[PDB]
Amino acid sequence: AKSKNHTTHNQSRKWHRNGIKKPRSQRYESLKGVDPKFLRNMRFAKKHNKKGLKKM
Amino acid sequence: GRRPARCYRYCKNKPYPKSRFCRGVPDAKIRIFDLGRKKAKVDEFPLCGHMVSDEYEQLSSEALEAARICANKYMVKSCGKDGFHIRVRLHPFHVIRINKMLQTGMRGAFGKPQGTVARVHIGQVIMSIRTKLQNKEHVVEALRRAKFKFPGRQKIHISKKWGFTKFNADEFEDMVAEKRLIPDGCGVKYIPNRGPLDKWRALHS
Amino acid sequence: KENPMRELRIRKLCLNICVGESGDRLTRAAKVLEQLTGQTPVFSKARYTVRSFGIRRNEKIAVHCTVRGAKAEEILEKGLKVREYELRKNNFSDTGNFGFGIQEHIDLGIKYDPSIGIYGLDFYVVLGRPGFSIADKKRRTGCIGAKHRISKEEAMRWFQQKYDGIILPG
Amino acid sequence: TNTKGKRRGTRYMFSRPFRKHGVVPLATYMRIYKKGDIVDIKGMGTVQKGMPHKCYHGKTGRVYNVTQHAVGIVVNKQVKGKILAKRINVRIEHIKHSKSRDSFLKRVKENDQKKKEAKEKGTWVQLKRQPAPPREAHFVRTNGKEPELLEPIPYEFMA
Amino acid sequence: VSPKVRKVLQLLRLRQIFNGTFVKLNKASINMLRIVEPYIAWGYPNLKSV
Amino acid sequence: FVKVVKNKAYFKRYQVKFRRRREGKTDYYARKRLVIQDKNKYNTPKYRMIVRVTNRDIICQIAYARIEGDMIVCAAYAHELPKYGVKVGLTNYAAAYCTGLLLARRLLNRFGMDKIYEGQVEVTGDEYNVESIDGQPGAFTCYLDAGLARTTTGNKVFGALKGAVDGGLSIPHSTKRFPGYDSESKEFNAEVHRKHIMGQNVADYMRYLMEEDEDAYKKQFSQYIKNNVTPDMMEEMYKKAHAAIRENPVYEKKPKREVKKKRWNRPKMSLAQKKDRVAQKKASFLRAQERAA
RNA sequence: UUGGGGCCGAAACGAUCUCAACCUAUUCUCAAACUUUAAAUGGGUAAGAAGCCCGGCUCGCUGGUGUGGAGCCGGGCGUGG
RNA sequence: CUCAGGGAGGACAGAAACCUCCCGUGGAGCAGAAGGGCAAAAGCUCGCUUGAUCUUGAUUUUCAGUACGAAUACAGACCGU
RNA sequence: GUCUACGGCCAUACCACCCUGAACGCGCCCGAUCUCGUCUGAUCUCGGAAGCUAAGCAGGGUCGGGCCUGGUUAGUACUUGGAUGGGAGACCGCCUGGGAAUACCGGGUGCUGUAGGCUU
Ligand SMILES: [Mg+2]
Ligand SMILES: [Mg+2]
Ligand SMILES: [Mg+2]
Ligand SMILES: [Mg+2]
Ligand SMILES: [Mg+2]
Ligand SMILES: [Mg+2]
Ligand SMILES: [Mg+2]
Ligand SMILES: [Mg+2]
Ligand SMILES: [Mg+2]
Repeated sequence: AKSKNHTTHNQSRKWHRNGIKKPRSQRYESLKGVDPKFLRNMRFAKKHNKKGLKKM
Repeated sequence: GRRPARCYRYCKNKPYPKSRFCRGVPDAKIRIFDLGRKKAKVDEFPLCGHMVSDEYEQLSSEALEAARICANKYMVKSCGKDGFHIRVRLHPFHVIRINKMLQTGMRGAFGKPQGTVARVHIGQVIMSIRTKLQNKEHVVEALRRAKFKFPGRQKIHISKKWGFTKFNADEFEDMVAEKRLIPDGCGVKYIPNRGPLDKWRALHS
Repeated sequence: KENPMRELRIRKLCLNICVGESGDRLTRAAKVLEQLTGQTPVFSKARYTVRSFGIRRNEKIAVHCTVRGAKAEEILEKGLKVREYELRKNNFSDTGNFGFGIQEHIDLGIKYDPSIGIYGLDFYVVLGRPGFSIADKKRRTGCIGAKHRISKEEAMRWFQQKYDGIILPG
Repeated sequence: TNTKGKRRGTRYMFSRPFRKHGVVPLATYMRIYKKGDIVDIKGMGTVQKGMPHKCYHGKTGRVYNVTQHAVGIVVNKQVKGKILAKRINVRIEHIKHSKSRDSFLKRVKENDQKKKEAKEKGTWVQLKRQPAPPREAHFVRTNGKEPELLEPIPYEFMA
Repeated sequence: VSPKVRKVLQLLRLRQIFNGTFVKLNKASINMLRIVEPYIAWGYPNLKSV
Repeated sequence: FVKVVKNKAYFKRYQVKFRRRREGKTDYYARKRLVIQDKNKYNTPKYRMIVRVTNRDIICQIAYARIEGDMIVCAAYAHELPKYGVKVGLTNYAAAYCTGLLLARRLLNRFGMDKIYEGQVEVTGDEYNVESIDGQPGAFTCYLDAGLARTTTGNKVFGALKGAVDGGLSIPHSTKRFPGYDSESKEFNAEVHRKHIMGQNVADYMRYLMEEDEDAYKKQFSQYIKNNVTPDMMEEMYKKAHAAIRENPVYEKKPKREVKKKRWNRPKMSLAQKKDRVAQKKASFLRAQERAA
């Protein structure tokens, strides 16, 4: 009772029925995975952007 | 004792040489490759005749030895034992495999080594006979007799080169006399104009 | 007139006694070189074990020393006084270096102490020129060139000229 | 079946070029990568830390994070029905500035200069890249000699 | 029909046999007509043909 | 015979090293760590003080590296010291200290930072590290490039470092490779270091050779007695040298003059000359055979 | 440079043939688990307004240096490249 | 500091113990199977050591884009050199 | 023209031998009291300046080896797509596009960044 082991014969035709789509390109990608020290300092800059509003 | 040559005729598998992976190969049937008056100078055997394969197939070492024995034994009778030089220009490097049926069937059916064949392309020279210009028809007849020991179809071609060299016979004597070629036993050495001049002085002195 | 930067001098003199065993034999043989030269010698160990010679891997086998300066001149003169200022044509190497071997160290002039006994040793003379430090200084290491090299024929001439020795053929 | 090893089949892929072994040059160290830069990935076997995987060799992505010795790159990866945006941390020796965007930037500055120009002159200059057109009608001068007659050569059995 | 060739035959709007279309010629067009070469018969039309 | 190693196949597979490694001048293993900057510092210059002691000169530079080659921002040499007062012994520890002090004060004069971070004016030999005063521009930070000099206790590459950190630059170091450090007890004595800063070890040698033998004294110190430098006045000579260096460290370039443009070496031989030379050699060789045969 | 047979030398790196290992230029034939080279087909990115461009503000990050980097605002460029 | 190997020398010492000079692109070594990588080193010998320690998250590999294992960049500490 | 310190690309820069080097430099060189390290001041470190370009180094040469770059090899080998093409097969020819590598034969033999000198 030997069976077929592996093939990818119909797979490339199955992939293109709904299409092979690139990931959804959006502006303002997330800062998740950015290093914590620079990410921590950027939050401090955003926290005090309102300080020099009347000079701006 | 062994299988007929129609089994291992076509170049089907990848080349499978004697190496550190394929061990246990029996010795090749042909071990002497060139013979006759092989200790002869260049300028005395100017005529060269080739047996040239017209097919892409495998030639067994047993067939190579059986062909060179027949070519030797005709050329000795025809032109004497010291009037020729036969060189087989095919070495058996492919190893064919045997799967013995003693009953496991096809389970683990990878063959142990059986023998050695030579992978031969179209237009590739099988054997080459050099001799004097008077023994042309004897070379043609000797190669025609040796064609019957090979599978497939072969052609006979009298080369335009001078003996076992790569230089044309019409210009060979002039190129030797201009000292651009130096005799070096069986073949010649080509002298270019690219070395130091101290070898040119030793050449022309 | 020859350039005095090309003057052929003695760079170093290398001495060893190869004893072949360990123990107090090495201590006595090292004491010979220590009282002979005035500096402590250094023990040389075996590279690997061979069973036919009795030696083992990393076992101390020989005792060697290197003498430089004006001390090497007088030690070499004591050696050639034993050798009667003669050498063979085969004692000079291709690089311009020459050595010999002496069979009884007492013949140097060193006194016999009954606890130590008799050893032989061999001397090697490394000649040089002013400028040979190029090949082993750290900062800008370079080759020595071809005209500045010492040869066998030039080392024999130096030995025959300065030490007034003779080269017998063999 | 094959093994699932990390460096399987990378024998020639991660090998150094011929007579280019030894000490890694320092210009690949002292060049600057910022966020948004387009970077192609080429694995080098001399350094072993921060090596990209073999499926990212020859790919191109964009830097999103910069660290002391490495940059993070968003690379597109073809996985079995779809393309994913992968975020990989690659050390700086495996990293090279891609020159694909450089021609586009040199064309952007050329287009902006050529749009500032010919606005006061009132003419209209072509800014699109047209494809290779059919060649224009021209005269070929056979001045003097007639064209050489070519014929097929006979066969020579040089085998 | 091969998939690469199907895509070019759809970008040329030739979705049915014996369909015809006018295509202007450049390098980007010749390199697509080379891909769909065994499946089409193209040429240079006359003014009366247009 | 024996098989020749350097055959054609040896030179076909031969990969040369770097040119500076072949000349031996550069340790690229130390250069990769001394020079490169963290990538999240984003083209901030990473400075280094190069101190190189030749046979007759001491060279002190400060460099930061770009792609095209590193940029020297300030350089001080030991042959500028006869201007400031010391003329003999330009390659010892005190001259290294004066070269480092020149480099430090000359860099601070370029950046306009003379008044802030004066440094240790009255030298002691202690561990001195400059501190950045808040509300002011920060202290200059660079790192020592010792090169291939063996960094043992008492090196002139560390004497130039001591001169720089007393001039006012912030170079991180420990006082272990300064002379005066006793490796037997792991304790640094600053007074022995101050003797080498003021060159009193040379003074003891001159007094020693003067009491031993005047011939060896004249052999070892010929330019000292020529330029009238004595062990009692070397202390005040080096103090006046330090004072003159800190008074005016700005370097004026020697004016370049017009030159007649003479070629001293030989130009490269052209192709036709090389082709004619070998033809003349062959024509001479055949003629010498037909004239002697 | 040592040998396997010698041989005229009692013998000497001597005469002097020799054959094999060795060396040097050549030559015949090969490699899925060799390679200096090296395609065709192929695999990634880019071909703009989420872009360029200037001015100002913030930072506890980074620094010789209102250095560098990042984030914010305010405008100007539409031949939609 | 430079290895493998080779050449020429030196009392016993010879095929092979030890010393010295020269050539040496890696023909060595890096625990193991193989491949890649490596020469003022990643090899050899020394000196000092315990970053084989504590703690969040993120990422890659297998992959369903789940785990485990292994791995990569950081960040917060205390350290070694 | 050229050198020194630090480099970038890492042989058009390497290797072998020969010739020439004015000035500054780089070196060889002379020593071991101090710093430091060894069997040995040979190396390393330190203090020097009598002698010398001998060597290192720089420039140049060799029908030089190598390396780099071209031609030939050759539209050859190979290859995308096509045919109810041939052949008993092995394989081969044609259409449509792309297109190598030896041997062999020529040319070349480091460019350059910052700082500081000499040639005043
Ligand atoms: Mg199934
Ligand atoms: Mg098969
Ligand atoms: Mg170091
Ligand atoms: Mg190290
Ligand atoms: Mg000395
Ligand atoms: Mg010189
Ligand atoms: Mg000379
Ligand atoms: Mg040449
Ligand atoms: Mg320059």
